[PDB]
Amino acid sequence: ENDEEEYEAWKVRELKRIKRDREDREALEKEKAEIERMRNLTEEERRAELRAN
Amino acid sequence: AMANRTVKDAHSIHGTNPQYLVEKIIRTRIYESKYWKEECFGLTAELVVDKAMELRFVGGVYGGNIKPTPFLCLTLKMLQIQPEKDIIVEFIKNEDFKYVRMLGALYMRLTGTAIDCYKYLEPLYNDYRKIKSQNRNGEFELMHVDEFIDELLHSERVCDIILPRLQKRYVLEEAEQ
Repeated sequence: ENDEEEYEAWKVRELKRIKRDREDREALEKEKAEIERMRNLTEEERRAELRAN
Repeated sequence: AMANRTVKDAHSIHGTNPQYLVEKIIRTRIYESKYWKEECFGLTAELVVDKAMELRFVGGVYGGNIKPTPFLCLTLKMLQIQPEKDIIVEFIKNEDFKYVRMLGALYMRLTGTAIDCYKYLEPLYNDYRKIKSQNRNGEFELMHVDEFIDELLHSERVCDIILPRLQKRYVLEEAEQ
């Protein structure tokens, strides 16, 4: 009965938790992607240098 | 004083004596307490089982005299005797006693591997049962299990213990093979 609203109150808490964890996760995803992009850029330029000279 | 020392067989946790995860003055206030002197005499995991089932609330210390709650006393006792992972996991998995569950959870958060922390604490997010919480003032507040679990996984301090640094799950996953 009334504890159905206790389950509802939990849902909301869990959704706040999910939103927060999702934002942190994306922020760190974006960082790792950036690092890796730089690493790839470096490797491509290294190979380019060797072919060139 | 000897009965308050960390058991002979115990290994180090987070580079130190497991009891030292709790502040020096907090330990001292625990050893001095009525609850510890009467209810925590003994070095056995079964003691912890029996007393844990008698827990009515979560908390750390309260008052400007820094008095320990039973919850915190049992936590120190657990650091001191270093029970085996099986019992802690049983504490956690048990569905009948919420305070036992939370006691096992805090201990897992304090002493477990990053992996074990997520593995065993995260499913407890489903547990939304009401719990009694004694704040720093000595006031009793309503709380919910999953909120305690969230505090264990995202706070610096719970029950007046500074939580050992815990890697974010995404980093441990990116570390996975």
